[PDB]
Amino acid sequence: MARRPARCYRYQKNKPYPKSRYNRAVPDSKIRIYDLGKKKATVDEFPLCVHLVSNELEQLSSEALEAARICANKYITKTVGRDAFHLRVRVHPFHVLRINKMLSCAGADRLQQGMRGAWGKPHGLAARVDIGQIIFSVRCKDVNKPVVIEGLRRARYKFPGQQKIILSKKWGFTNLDRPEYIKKRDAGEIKDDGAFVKFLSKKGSLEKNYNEFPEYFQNLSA
Amino acid sequence: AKSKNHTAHNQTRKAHRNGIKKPKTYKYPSLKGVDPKFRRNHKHALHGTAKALAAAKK
Amino acid sequence: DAKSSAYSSRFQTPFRRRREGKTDYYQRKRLVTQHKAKYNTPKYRLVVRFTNKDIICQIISSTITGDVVLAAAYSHELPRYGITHGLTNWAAAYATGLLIARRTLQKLGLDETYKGVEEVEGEYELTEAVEDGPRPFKVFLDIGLQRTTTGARVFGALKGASDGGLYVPHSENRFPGWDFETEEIDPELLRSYIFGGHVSQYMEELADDDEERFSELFKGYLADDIDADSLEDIYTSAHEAIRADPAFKPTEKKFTKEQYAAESKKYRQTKLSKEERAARVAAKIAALAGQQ
Amino acid sequence: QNPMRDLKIEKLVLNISVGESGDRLTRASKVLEQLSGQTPVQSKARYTVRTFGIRRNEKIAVHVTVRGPKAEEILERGLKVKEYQLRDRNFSATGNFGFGIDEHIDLGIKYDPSIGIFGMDFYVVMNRPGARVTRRKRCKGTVGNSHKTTKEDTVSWFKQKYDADVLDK
Amino acid sequence: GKSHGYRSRTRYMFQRDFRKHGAVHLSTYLKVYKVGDIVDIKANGSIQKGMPHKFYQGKTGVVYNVTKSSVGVIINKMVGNRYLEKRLNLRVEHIKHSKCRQEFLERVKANAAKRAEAKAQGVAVQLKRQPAQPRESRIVSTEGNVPQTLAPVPYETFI
RNA sequence: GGUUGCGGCCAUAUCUACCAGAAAGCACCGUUUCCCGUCCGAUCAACUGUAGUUAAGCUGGUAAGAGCCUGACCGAGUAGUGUAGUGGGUGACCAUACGCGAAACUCAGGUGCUGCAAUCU
RNA sequence: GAGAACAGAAAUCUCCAGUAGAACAAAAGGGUAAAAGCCCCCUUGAUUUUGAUUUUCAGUGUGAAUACAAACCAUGAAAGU
RNA sequence: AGCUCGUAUCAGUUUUAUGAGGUAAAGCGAAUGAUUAGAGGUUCCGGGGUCACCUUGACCUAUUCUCAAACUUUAAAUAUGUAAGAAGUCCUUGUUACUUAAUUGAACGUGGACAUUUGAAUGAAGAGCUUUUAGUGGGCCAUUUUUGGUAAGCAG
Repeated sequence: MARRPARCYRYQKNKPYPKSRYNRAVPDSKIRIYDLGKKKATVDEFPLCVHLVSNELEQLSSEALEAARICANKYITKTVGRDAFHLRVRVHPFHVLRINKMLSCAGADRLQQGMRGAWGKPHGLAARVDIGQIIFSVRCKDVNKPVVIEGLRRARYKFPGQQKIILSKKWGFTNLDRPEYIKKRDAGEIKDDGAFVKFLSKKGSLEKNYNEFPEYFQNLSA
Repeated sequence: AKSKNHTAHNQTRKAHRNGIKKPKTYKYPSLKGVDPKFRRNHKHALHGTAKALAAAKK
Repeated sequence: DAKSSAYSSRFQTPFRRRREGKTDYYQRKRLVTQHKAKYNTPKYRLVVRFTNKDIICQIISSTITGDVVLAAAYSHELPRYGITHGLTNWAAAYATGLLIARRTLQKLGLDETYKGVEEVEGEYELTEAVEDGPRPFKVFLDIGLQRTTTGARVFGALKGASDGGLYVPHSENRFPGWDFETEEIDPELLRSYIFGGHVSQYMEELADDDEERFSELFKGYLADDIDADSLEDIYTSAHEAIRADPAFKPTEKKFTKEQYAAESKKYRQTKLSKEERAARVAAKIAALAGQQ
Repeated sequence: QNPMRDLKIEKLVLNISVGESGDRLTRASKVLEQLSGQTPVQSKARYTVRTFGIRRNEKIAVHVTVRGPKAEEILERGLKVKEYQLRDRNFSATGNFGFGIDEHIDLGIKYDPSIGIFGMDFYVVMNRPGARVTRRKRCKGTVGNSHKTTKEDTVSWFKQKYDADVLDK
Repeated sequence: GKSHGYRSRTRYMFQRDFRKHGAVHLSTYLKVYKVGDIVDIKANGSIQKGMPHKFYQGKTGVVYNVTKSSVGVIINKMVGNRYLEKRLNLRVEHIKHSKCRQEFLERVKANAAKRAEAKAQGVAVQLKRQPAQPRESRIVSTEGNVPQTLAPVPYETFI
């Protein structure tokens, strides 16, 4: 069946309707890959973190996420190559949209009842987002900033409503600001975990803390 | 044809026109459903109480 | 092993006494619940249990802040009444049942009434209510976690409390000498066990069979040079002594309370303060980072 | 080190898993009966498997346990055909250990008529005095780290007795 | 057919509190409930016999009857145009003393003590409660507590 | 002050590793004639506290311990929300005025208290 | 999880961890750990006279249930149920 | 139509205190259900390659991202129950064929003390009660919450 215009499913009218044992016969989401670029690069390789943040409260269709991801990958990759960045599509398609299947044939008013038993069948998936929530999060070296912001500006054209390009003060995908993450990394309580980092807490068994972060204790002692 | 099902509209105003009224509790409420074992003790007890008080007052 | 934080976060601990296993809270619920139309009448419990080299029998009442005791008895008071060895046996259980029963009846002022039975014949007999007078003091047996079996030491104390003028509601099904081909207790078997029959016959049996077991075991008896047949006499004497003056003369408390508290403190450990904890963890981190 | 912190043989369980029920089952029961001096118990099938000729609750096993001098002597007798040695395997992580012999009826006693053949599993429950702390009713505590029994403890003890060695392979 | 059963819409009403499942503690049986005490209704999921209806959860009323293992509670129920004396026969697990009696009773005792002292010395001890009266004039001084300005801060995205 | 018995609150008590426990107590522990129960005196039942032990249990202490509890001008008066507007915006929603006001988080603290009775270098 | 001849993924047995991730006739929900789960013993209270009360509600009925009383019982050592 | 009384046993109200709830929110380095990405670690329950030989198929541990009407530790606002006295408290002793081991308690009381306020605020327009009977039992809309629907001057 022909896909409905998203102007029908723009807003968060209905309650969340996720794939569960009550919502059984549902198709699969179009978007499947959520981390793109050099996704295994360590944290310090990509200091800069940019966000494409929605400024309103609507439903982003799963396939719209997928297509915007396609175009955002395309521009950034052909501008600064395969592995100068790592993008993460934060929102996820858990809301299952409903369509009331109908017949529009010759004289379908006979074989169809209209609104009697008008509970709609699953039509697809869409991702619920509120005001201020991040849709796209790209990390890269600082010099890549024009490239990543122009790629995000191209990704914004696939989303209904208004989104904004916010250059986060954080260091990469971390939860720390740049100048004080610099202090933390120099102090050495940061251990890579393939893509992200492990933080040394002031609380914990000191033997385990010694196993994971000898460098912090050596840096303090020296 | 299709007749509407339920509606609470205007029902609270209907309830508050003559006003929702307390049941006006009384001294010595009804000894209904209280423990019968206690009831018939209370019976003999009040019989004796009235006897003693009236006999004392002569 | 290696319990997850989620499990240790959602772990619902049982009540402390059930955590340590001492109290069965299911049966305690119905032991302490009262007919609500008996508002402030306590449900007195005759709690009799057994820790090795001791017996612990007492009368307890249930209050909101805790259980307050009316009168208590233990094994080490029996030597005053003469029973020197076997201060945890079945006859000792019956004897301390007499002791605690007469003790609590004395406490609440029911000496002359509810004398119980002097020449106990092992016959199941609840203390009958006195004609035109108060009913006998009714207490409810609480065995605790220990299993009920026919001819148990707990039910020896049951019979002791019943015969000490203290009405306990019970049945004879689990007294020793209960047959199943017939519904009748053996009064002779019960009365003989009361004076140590199950102990005296094993005295004479070991004496006939050998000497090594009869000496290694019951060596404390060998100190007193008492044979089997004197056990019944000493138990009758102890029963009469119990019936005479159940006044509960307490201990002397030599090396008294201040010495007890201070001496326990002098060896008792203490919890190190926060400053000590911080300084020791500083020393630990410095030692572990000392170019290790 | 300590007079009673050393291991001990609480119970030795002997298991004969019979394919079906009937006269053969009774034969296993009788032979293990005179072996242990006590009547074993029947282990009813837990669930039907549909490939073993076995339906649930069909009496497919015969096991008994022995504790004390009987257990000690019968362990000696079991090892007298096991060559007083075992392997690095067969030792459980909890301390217990086992081994399955293929025949006893003519191995240790006279092969009477009307008994057939039978092989049995020995499984020694091996621990230290004081484990009543976890099995008693009142104050059902739990044993501590030190009092626990490990395979290295058990292998040291099994070297100390039976003139035994480990890893026969 | 729509369901309006006895325990309808009670998925969460009788949830035993978190880490509070199992047998309930024994003070709830060891309390005393004399006739005339006003108690509230906190139903207990574990005990099944004597459960109230979901409507009475949280209500409060006087005890008109005391029974072998239960009490009789009078609740006012608003139905139609007027209340009704709903009489419940509740196992003593689902009830507990309402502390409004306790505070009122101790205020009555304190007020009687105030009346007695006024009966001796110092009349007009202000028996009634007084609401939070407006704060009377005061001097606020400035040693070490110099008035430091607070300026509205610029908007920072922090995203 | 420790221990036992009965408990109240029901983790500030739980859990994981390590250690200590003077005296008493407790426990393990010793043995099966009877009571009692099983296949097994292992549990339970009987007897001795007689052979010994703190090994374990129990108690307690340690852990930049997980957890649990408390508090914070910590997040945050944020989210949310009652009421009001001929307020904004096309709308989704939002700003305000008068109110109420969290949770996650960050940190600091703490790790049983207690009742009755008995008993102990 | 670790183990034990045949016997392997699953046959039986042993130990350990196991806040319940199982079971309770049947849907779903709730509830339950020395039990409301599994096994064993005994029974019929799945009995009578009714009356009162809660839910549906008109505070009618039917249905369901709760709490008693007067009996007689079952069980338990008993409280109790 | 009244009747019984004459400022109250009151209130679409509030404060104090006291509950109760499981929505909004928040939460998944918390349970169940989802989920994206990796990092570190396995028995001869298969290495697929030299019979214990780096050798890939899992599972766990610390993480990271986004969620939930039929998920939740936690948890508002609003709405909601109750109480704020003379129908109460306190003292003493009287009945009981109930209860108690009891001359114990429970209930109902006898006698005695309870003005500055007889015990929070505000108002009370009179308060309470009975009988009787009409019409009505087709609804509609607006702000806010919200179900189905693409949406509706749509339906609920």
